[PDB]
Amino acid sequence: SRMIFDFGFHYSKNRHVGGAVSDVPILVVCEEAHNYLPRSGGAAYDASRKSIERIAKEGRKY
Amino acid sequence: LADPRLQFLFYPKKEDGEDLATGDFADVVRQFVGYMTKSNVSIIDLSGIPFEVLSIVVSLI
Repeated sequence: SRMIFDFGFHYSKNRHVGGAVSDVPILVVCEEAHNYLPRSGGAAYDASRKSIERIAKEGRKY
Repeated sequence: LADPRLQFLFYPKKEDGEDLATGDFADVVRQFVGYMTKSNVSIIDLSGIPFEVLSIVVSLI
């Protein structure tokens, strides 16, 4: 999740030049989610549950 | 310094076509106003310009 997010974050700047958006969109397919994205589980399922929430708010911008 | 777009910033020149001095402040302000007893408007276009200096400009003004 992070090795991708950061890639797009960095790449955006050059292209994004005041009146356009990136030309390299990216889609992520999260299958069978409730395993590693529960409502309430142990700390084990925290890492994957945070790098994701990031994208859920500020990925559209990149 | 090479970037043309960023000239009004780096090499601002007046009607004379020469750099401004410390005494040219007041005129810089009127640039956004006009004068006191005359309804006026000021508009500012920003198309070819990136998003890293936008905020700087805005804060300054």
